[PDB]
Amino acid sequence: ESRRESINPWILTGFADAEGSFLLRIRNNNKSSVGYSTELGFQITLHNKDKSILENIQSTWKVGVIANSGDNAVSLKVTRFEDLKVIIDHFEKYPLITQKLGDYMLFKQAFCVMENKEHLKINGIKELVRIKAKLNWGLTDELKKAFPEIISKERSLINKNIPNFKWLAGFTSGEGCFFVNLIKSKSKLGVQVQLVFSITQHIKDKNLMNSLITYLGCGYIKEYNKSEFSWLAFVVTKFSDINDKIIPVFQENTLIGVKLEDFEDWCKVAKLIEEKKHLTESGLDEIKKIKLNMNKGRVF
DNA sequence: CTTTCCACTTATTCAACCTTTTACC
DNA sequence: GGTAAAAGGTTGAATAAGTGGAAAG
Ligand SMILES: [Ca+2]
Ligand SMILES: [Ca+2]
Ligand SMILES: [Ca+2]
Repeated sequence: ESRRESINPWILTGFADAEGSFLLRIRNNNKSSVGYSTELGFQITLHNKDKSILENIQSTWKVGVIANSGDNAVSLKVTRFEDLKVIIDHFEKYPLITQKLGDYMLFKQAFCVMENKEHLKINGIKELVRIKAKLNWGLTDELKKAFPEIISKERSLINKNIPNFKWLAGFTSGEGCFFVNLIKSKSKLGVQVQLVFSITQHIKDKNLMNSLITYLGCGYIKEYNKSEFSWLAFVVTKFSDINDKIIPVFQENTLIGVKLEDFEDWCKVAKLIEEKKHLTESGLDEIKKIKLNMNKGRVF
């Protein structure tokens, strides 16, 4: 229902590569003729502060329902079957490029099973369980028990290229960070101001992440580990690269959500640095206050 | 019988954050 | 030497992904 301008379709695909998810529920249901009912869909869950992105996607595609996900988050879910055609037409024309493309392909296979009403019979349920085994986190314990002949095997790697800077604006709206690092320094003011751009992602998309270096013509990859988990970040710390390469990209290709406000505050700091005001008392004061009112410091 | 919606749950991949060290001139 | 750039990380929660129940014809 939003009357805000519609979201650009590539920005939407990039935001979905970041934050979207495909869903296939295969549920025990003793009122169904086959003993199972299904539900197929696409969904995005965000913090409450970004509910307006969900409204804007809802009004762009003209489909989906919005509901709370606990007290601090909100979802857009599309599962009405005819409305899934809008989702398929979109991602066929503006395709995903992360490993999530493999989940879209499994969703589309499932759509074809359900469109033929095959899932109302046991052959169709078996084909959906085969599809679901490869989808996201795979089969539940109960489905593994009911369908032991379905082996869980690893998926082929997706290797696609960034299509344009609109996709990148949508993806950065999901995964990006515009950070102002205030480094204790042996300098006259005692504080070094360093702007840091990052995009963060699991190691499954290392090839895509490395390609950001050539696509943007700057930056580097940092590797991370915590517990059983590994991920990467594309990082830019060189001020001329931030000012001449990163900032113009998102000035031209507008971010969505609260993160736009953080980007615009970050650009105020970059203008001060370009003017060397970050090495003055008044400039440092302004930058300290900007830090306190962006990202985690922003009130909601 | 099946679809659709709305309330609700949960593991970790994200974002955002820090300090210290080295590069550069 | 002093400023910029990179290195070397930590961690809490907004994401992704999933689950429970039932209204409706
Ligand atoms: Ca993501
Ligand atoms: Ca995000
Ligand atoms: Ca501001």
